[PDB]
Amino acid sequence: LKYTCLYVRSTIYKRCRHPGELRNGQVEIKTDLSFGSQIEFSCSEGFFLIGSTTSRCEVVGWSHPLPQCE
Amino acid sequence: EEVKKAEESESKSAAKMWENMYKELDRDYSLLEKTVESLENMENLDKLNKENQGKLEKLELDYLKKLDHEHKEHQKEQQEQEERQKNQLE
Amino acid sequence: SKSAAKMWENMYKELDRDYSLLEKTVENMSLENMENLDKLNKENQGKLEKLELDYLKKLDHEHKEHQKEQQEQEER
Ligand SMILES: [Ca+2]
Ligand SMILES: [Ca+2]
Ligand SMILES: [Ca+2]
Ligand SMILES: [Ca+2]
Ligand SMILES: [Ca+2]
Repeated sequence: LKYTCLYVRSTIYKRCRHPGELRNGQVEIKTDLSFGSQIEFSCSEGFFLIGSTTSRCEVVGWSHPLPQCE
Repeated sequence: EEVKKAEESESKSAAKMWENMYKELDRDYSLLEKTVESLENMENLDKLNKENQGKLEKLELDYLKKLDHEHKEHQKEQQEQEERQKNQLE
Repeated sequence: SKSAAKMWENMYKELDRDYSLLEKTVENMSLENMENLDKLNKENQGKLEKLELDYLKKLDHEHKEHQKEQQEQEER
């Protein structure tokens, strides 16, 4: 029986690209940058987060883009 | 006392290091994730099978033409020898 | 910062390990495709020889048939 990857793999988890750097903010990596993992966003003191607070590596790419602080 | 300032300075530069070489390898890893898929090999084996079968078909047809050509000349040579014994006038 | 440096080190070491796994996966796949193409051409060349063998054996059989044909015509 010959199976196929649903994930990426000659007879593992897919990986999302680097999320970038959130200016006047912080990007928290909970686990890794692979498929299924999620990241969290926070802004600095006196900054409002305009956009999503989290983002997941969905089927691969980031579910939500980079938010903004002011 | 001044050691704590050196540990945080070393940890900060190390954090900016392991993150930076990750960014470089993450870009190169994307090129390796794409070259994995597969279709180039399935198309290579399928393309060679077509050219190889075109060789087996062109050669068999050429041999079948020569075999049919030999039989044609034999049937004509025997008919010529028959018309010669009939003329051989006594 | 110490926890940030250990996370990016552990994430690179996994990125480095998975890269070596993908490199060996493509290297073995590329070698197996070359071996499959070699068996395809080797199995092919065996079929060309079978066509030539049958062509020569049939052509040789036709020469012998024409010999027995004339010998049977001379006796009859
Ligand atoms: Ca960062
Ligand atoms: Ca605020
Ligand atoms: Ca390949
Ligand atoms: Ca030949
Ligand atoms: Ca007979």
